Amino acid sequence: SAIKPDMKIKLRMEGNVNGHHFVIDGDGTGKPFEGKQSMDLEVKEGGPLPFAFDILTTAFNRVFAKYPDNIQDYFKQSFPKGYSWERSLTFEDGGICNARNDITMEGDTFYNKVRFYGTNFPANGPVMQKKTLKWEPSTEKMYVRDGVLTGDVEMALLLEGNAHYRCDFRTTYKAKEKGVKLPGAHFVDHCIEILSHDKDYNKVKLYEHAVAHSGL
Repeated sequence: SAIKPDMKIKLRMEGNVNGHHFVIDGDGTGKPFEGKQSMDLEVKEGGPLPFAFDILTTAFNRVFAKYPDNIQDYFKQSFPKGYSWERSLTFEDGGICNARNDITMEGDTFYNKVRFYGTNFPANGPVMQKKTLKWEPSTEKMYVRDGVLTGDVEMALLLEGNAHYRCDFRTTYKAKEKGVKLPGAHFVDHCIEILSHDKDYNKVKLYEHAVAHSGL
């Protein structure tokens, strides 16, 4: 009821990957109940980025996920006050990232304050050499670990040369308001796509479709 069927999205990301500093702005719309969102991104500082845009893209809100009536929707119940998440990304060649987002809502707009820090990417690796093509579609497993709603996902970045480059996501999610009830364990299928880009990925349009389910 706080959440409307059509919502706007405003975003700023600040960050640092292998010592390279950057600022990216986002402006988007989505449909919370249909699990669908898209966003226009614009690098404001630090471009052209010297690393694969793709590592960033899952950091640019689990409110945009279609929940059936039989799974508690922790994210939609967190509003208007909102919620935050923190995520670790562990890549198979030793690259590591920590991201966080603090999400708030004013009227019909979600505001997102995002931080992204990456380190230990090898200079000869697919991320620093810009050899990535896309994330494969994924299934996040949602469960409770020590009172905290936790999502794990085994992700795969398709590289040039038909190889995959693997990484493990762990995200913890916390409602701002005390006493929003935790859900039971469940799944969310995701698909994320770059729809269009310019030469150095200074402008990117992004799309995500997500659906919650009980595994059947």
